[PDB]
Amino acid sequence: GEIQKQLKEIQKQLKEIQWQLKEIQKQLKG
Amino acid sequence: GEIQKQLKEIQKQLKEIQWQLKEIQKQLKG
Amino acid sequence: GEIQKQLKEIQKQLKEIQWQLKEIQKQLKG
Amino acid sequence: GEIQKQLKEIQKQLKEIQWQLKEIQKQLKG
Repeated sequence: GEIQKQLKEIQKQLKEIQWQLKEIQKQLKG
Repeated sequence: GEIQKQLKEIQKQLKEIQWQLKEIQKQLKG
Repeated sequence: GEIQKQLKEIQKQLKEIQWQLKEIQKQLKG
Repeated sequence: GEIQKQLKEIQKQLKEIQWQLKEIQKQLKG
C-alpha cells in the first residue's frame, strides 16, 4: 500500500543519511 | 490524504538533510 | 491522531537535525 | 509492519543521528 511504500522509502533515505554520516566521520578522522 | 501528505513532507525534509550533508562532505574534502 | 502526532515529532527531530547541520557548517567555516 | 512501531523506530534512529551530530559539533570546537 501507498503509506507503507512511503515508509519504506523513508527508511531507505535514513540508511543513506547513515552512510553519509559515516563518510563524514571518516573525513574527520583523516 | 493527510498522512500521505505528511509523509511526503518528511521525504522532502530528508532530501534537504541529504543535500546539506553532501555540502558538509564538500567542506571536509582534504 | 497518534500517526499524525508521531510524524510531527519526527518532523521536529528533523528540524533540530537541520539546525545542527547549520551549526556544523558554521564551525567548519570558522 | 505496524505503523506506530515503525514511527517510534524512526524516532530512535533520529535520536542516534542527533547524538552523532552533537559528537561532531564537539570535535570541531575542541
